[PDB]
Amino acid sequence: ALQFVQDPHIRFDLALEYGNLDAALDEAKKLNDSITWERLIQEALAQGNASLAEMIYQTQHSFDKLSFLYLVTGDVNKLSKMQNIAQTREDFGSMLLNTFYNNSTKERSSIFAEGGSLPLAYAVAKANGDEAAASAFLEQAEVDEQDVTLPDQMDASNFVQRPVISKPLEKWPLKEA
Amino acid sequence: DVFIFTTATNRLNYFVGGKTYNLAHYTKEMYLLGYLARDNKVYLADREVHVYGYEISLEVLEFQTLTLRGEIEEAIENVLPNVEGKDSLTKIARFLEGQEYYEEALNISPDQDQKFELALKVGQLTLARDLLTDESAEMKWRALGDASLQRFNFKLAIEAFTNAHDLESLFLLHSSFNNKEGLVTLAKDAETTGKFNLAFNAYWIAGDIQGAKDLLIKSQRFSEAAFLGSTYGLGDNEVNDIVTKWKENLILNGKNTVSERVCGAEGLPGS
Repeated sequence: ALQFVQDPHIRFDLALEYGNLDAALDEAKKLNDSITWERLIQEALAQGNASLAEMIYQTQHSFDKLSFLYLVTGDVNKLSKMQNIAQTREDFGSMLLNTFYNNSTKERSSIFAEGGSLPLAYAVAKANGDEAAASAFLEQAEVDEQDVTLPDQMDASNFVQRPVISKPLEKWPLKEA
Repeated sequence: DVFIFTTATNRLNYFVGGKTYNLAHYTKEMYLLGYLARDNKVYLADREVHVYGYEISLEVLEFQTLTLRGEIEEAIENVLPNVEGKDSLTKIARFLEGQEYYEEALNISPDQDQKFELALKVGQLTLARDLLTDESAEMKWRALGDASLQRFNFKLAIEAFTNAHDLESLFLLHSSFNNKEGLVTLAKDAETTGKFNLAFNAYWIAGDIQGAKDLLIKSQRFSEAAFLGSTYGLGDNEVNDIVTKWKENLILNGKNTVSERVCGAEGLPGS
């Protein structure tokens, strides 16, 4: 019966204490406070409710945090859409972050390209054996192709863990209690 | 060919090849008297006829005349041998730098700082490195790393950024060249520096799940550690320990009721 409690801020406080996330969101949507949303998200994460955290993240436009959640959550799919958003938004730091999570080194080399760093675009294509585009970079950069001092050793990006599960885990398992 | 002159503002300047250089400035109206090749100095005088003399380098003036005329080699082989002291050499060096002649300026300059800087400009990377020891300036090692990376010399960039302790740039290199030990070392470094995001990403690309997990735990982000753990098959025993800590933390924060509703690896759909 929080509906009748007097102050919206107090209602929010009680919802959180009773672990009532549904009521907390109602006070959150209205109170539309930056600090409030942050406390709610923190409460969602404490219960393992990634779905809610995602919800609050989208509306509050915190894409990089959205991407990180899709990562630990195994939401391979949604993780690409975050690329299209970080792209159509001019944020190289982000379109690049999603490639660290997607392990899409082909996109990453390309990102470094428009990113204004041919040397890195090259470094990626090279270590990942994409000999084709690597030269196109060298060419496009007017680089000797023989003065390119690579490190003693390289490796393609194969050390990255993969989703063991099938479907993303939207909420963590909780008892009826 | 070089016009020396006094200004209405009390300055003693000289003009050559369209350029104007300051020699000095006085607190009284000065009037140019003349130049004595013998004493190698200009002479001025105020209204009350007090004579002043300023020493100029005829060699330096001539070196400049030639350079701005498109005859620098001529200046380097004929005038430069008669230039005395490094104060004059440094002048010519900084004048040459201010003229895009980085190459030759590098050869003339006695000032080590300028040399290092000039070397980067002309791509003489090796020379530059072999010009910095434990030369504090991490800001110089970075400048060196950037220079090297610009000229596709990754091997050197990697060394520069490492000594420069520039974790952002080093991460771009080790992550591109999938150097697992570099990444893992950088992460630990990032943690020490509070660079929590960088650290996680370093551990991630390195494939160091265990490192990434512990990072999340040291930040009291237990649920997230649990997601990471189960999503990337760490194992039920493993996942359950994270859950146990997640639950203990909850109780320490007074959320006992929520603490007891949290399931272990069992409740996770098809482990």
